Amino acid sequence: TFRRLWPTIAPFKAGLIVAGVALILNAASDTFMLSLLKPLLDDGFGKTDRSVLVWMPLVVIGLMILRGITSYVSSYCISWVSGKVVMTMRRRLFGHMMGMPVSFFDKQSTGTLLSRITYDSEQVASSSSGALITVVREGASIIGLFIMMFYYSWQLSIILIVLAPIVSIAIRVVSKRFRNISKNMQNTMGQVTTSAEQMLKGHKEVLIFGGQEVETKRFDKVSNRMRLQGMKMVSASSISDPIIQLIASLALAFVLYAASFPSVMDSLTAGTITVVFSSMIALMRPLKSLTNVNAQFQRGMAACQTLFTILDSEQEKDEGKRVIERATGDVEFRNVTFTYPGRDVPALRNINLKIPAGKTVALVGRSGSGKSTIASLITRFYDIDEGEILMDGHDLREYTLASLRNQVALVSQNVHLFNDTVANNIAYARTEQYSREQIEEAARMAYAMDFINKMDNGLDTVIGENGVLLSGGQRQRIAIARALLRDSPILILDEATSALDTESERAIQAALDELQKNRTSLVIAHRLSTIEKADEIVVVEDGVIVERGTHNDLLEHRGVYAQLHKMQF
Amino acid sequence: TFRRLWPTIAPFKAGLIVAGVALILNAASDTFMLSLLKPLLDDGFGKTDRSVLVWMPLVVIGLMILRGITSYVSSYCISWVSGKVVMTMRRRLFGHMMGMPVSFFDKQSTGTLLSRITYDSEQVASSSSGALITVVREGASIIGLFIMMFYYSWQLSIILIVLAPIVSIAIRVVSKRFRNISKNMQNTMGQVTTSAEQMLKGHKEVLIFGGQEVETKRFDKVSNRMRLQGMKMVSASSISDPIIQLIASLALAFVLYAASFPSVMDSLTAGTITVVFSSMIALMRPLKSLTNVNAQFQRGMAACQTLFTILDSEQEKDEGKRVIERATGDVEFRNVTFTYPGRDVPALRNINLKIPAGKTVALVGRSGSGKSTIASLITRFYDIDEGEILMDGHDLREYTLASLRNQVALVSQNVHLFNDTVANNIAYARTEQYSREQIEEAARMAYAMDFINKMDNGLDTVIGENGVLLSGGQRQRIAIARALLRDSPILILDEATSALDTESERAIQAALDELQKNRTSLVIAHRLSTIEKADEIVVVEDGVIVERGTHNDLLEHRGVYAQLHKMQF
Repeated sequence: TFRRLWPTIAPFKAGLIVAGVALILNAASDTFMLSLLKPLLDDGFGKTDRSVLVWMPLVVIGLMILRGITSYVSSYCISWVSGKVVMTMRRRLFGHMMGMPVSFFDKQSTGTLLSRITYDSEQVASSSSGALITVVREGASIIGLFIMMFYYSWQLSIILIVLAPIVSIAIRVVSKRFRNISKNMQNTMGQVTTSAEQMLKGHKEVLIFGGQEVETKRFDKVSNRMRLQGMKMVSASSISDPIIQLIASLALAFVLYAASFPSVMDSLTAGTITVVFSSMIALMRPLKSLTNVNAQFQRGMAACQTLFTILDSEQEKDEGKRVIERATGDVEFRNVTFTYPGRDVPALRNINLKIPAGKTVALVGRSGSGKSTIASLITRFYDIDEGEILMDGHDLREYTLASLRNQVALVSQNVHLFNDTVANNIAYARTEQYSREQIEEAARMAYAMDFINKMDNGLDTVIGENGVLLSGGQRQRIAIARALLRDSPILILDEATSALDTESERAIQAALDELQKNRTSLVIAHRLSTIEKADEIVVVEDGVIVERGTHNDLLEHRGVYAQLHKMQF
Repeated sequence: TFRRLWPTIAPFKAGLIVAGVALILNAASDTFMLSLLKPLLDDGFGKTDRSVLVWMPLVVIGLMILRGITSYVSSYCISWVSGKVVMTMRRRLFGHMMGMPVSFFDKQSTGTLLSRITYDSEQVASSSSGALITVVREGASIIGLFIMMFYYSWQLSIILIVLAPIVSIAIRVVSKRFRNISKNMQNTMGQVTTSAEQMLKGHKEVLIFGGQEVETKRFDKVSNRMRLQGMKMVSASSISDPIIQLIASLALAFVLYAASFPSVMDSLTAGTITVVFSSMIALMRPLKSLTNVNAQFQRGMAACQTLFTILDSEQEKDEGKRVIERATGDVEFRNVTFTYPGRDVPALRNINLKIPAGKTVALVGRSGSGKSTIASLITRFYDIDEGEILMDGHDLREYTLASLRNQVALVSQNVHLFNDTVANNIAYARTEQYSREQIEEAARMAYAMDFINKMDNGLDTVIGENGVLLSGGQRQRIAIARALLRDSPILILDEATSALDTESERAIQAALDELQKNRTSLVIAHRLSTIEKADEIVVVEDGVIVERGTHNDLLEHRGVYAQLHKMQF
């Protein structure tokens, strides 16, 4: 049907072929165990002979050691298949989501994708394993038991097998029809209960107008209708079982009536009747398990199709082929507008903004909607529809994905730290290029010994996942340390602390150093340090500009800059 | 534990006995059916003689009649017990539900209370029925199958039942310990998958720094770790199975080792071993059902105790016994700043305003003041905390709730009509002394001849519960429906909604003139159309007392009355 899981089992296709011995043997041992009962009937207890009985219990012990070893190794084999194939699937999808655009796990909706990977992937694995072991073991069981039945009495065989479908269809249709009879009037029972609900929910009017006796009488009547409904519920539910069991018993009656009614029949050992009846008693469980194998297979395959439509989605397409060394050109935001999923409003209206190199330009806003997307989206995450971000004679899309992300670093209160040494966390990706000496120099500039480097280790200690939980401001500090190590050309910072400025007031922007004098940067306005340190503030609120003058010129009069100043004190 | 069901079972206690007498036979049917095996094998074809093989199918049918008929009868009897005991439980709980205070509906329980009285009633019924079948059918099927030893095993199968508890304790302890072994690594599985959580939640950061390949390597290692963890996971459950199968195999081996001594085996023939083994096969299901009977006994019966809490929850108590035929007196409020139970919200006004009977007055409010709650204090749906509301020289609590029920009326958009005809709907309970003549003269100045009350079954048109869907504005009022028959002195006019109903808005003012000739009644002015026909404009609004103002003093300046005019219009 959907055989895309067949290539990925190719490197491990030999698992099932190796398991084949176990797949046949699991059922072969039980079938043979049932076969050995015939000697226990006649060759054993049926006569004074007990030569077989000398060792038969040793045979059943030994054959189930074979059964247990086959079960253990079959489980080990499907484990080796399942863990390896889900490992490869995880490898592929991990590389895919890091290749995916702004979508389900980026800005669209919750991060329940890991729930999908952690639950439904192993659900698919367990489903495939259960389906394979079930189909193979039960097929072997049916074939072995049919072999035994033919080998013992072919006439009794065929008469029992032709008896089987009649009872099967009888029980199936009577169960279905009586279930329908139950439901089509269970709905009426639900209707009566929901009618009683309104009587209950009308407690106000009865409590004021006064209807205790009459309302109780009404409920008594409706409850009596419910009582008759319950009577008929139990009658319908309890009349299916007697008919079902009646047909089940009549199967035994039919086979025994056919048994020995001709003189030629019952020419058998006369003990084999017991073992074939025991085989019928035994096979019911595997038969009931054999009904839902195709539905389970296709449900698991539907889950796999969910994981596969997660797979083979379009990745970050970037056809630009302008390799980047260092972009000193200006960043232009001229009447640009990108797209935001789930928002019919245009994500960014016409905006005019230029940030020459070495100029500290600070943007200000109040609502916040649009504040992040103006400066945090110069990395070309969201698709820009019309307008151009000029980058040294080339647009944003014309530059290949290289340097930092394309050209720019970022810092915010959401910087998720990885479990590699914090030194390599700040030398992430480009670990080989930068030595450890310049890494500890970057830490020297970070100037945070009391938090990160105080002989917890030299520098090799890591902030463990949900472990140490070092401070958010401090993780911002080592993030900008990472940025200065990688020599960030342009920098984005959110400044979402609004809390105690314990030593971060010194290193509010990379210790107020070459990252500010050179390497122009944007600041989201939350602190007056950013306000007083600005070259030409572009006032932006709700995706539009209201002022574009010099901050100090806007400070003399009110305008709009002074208003946002008023509240931001 | 809680023997409160037994008093109600007492008027139908014979039902359970007549169910059990049938279920004992039903259980014994299977035991006797198994007992027929010894005649079948050795007395029958084992000796190679006709014997009574022509009877055994007929015996099967003749015992399954006593299976099926008694199954149906026992089901009918337990249904008789259940459908009556639940009926009286629902009657009693309804009696002690609408008769207890109103705060339970208000935020203490949502609409799921139907499931508290509907679905849990069936839950207690189903659990009682389950306990009855599982103590009588199982519990007498067990004794029926247990007596096979006395009929057969004088010395032959006592070793089997001595062996059984060893099997039970061994399989239980090994299963529990291996369950613990399997479960004490799910924490590590969660640890590694949460590390993966952090990894893919850092997709923003790694996309800034483009380290997708080194991240993929990190995930390669962690994914291999959890792959080995899954290997050990499934290995634990795999190696659980042969250990528990070993106990059954050694049980069979021990049985046959005991059978290796002919000095006891001289007197079994051949089929008795078969019937003993069949009894073992039939013994698996009833014990597995018997394990959970003590839990199932207190599964829903604990829920029955939960319902008993509502049953014995106190009703609205009113020790006052002051009755009144027609309360032509003032209702005087004094410093009532009550807070309704369940939440300490900002309170209402320190009310000191008196409404006199024979001196009409209308109340105007604004912005969810809880002024509707003030109306409840005329009806005492809610409790009064401080202050006092007095009625004709007597306090609120001094009167019987029936008396104020008769005196006070209410008008609102939300009135839960009932499953009856409209004529008795307007005569909800007090209909015996009010015949159809006083229905139709009320209809005469109802002026609702056909607006929504069109002649379908005459003026006493049959009202369908939740199906008629009539307009709430003209569903309930003194002439439109009721309170004219009771000639209610005090009445509420909610005036919640203001739609463009045709002439029904005029009909509201018509009913206003037909009412306010006498029977002074305040209103809640969602719209300010009724304040024109108001002798005094009491201007208290919001959560505090503002003043007791008249029509003229507040009109000259902004104040509140003219303000509420400005915002509304």
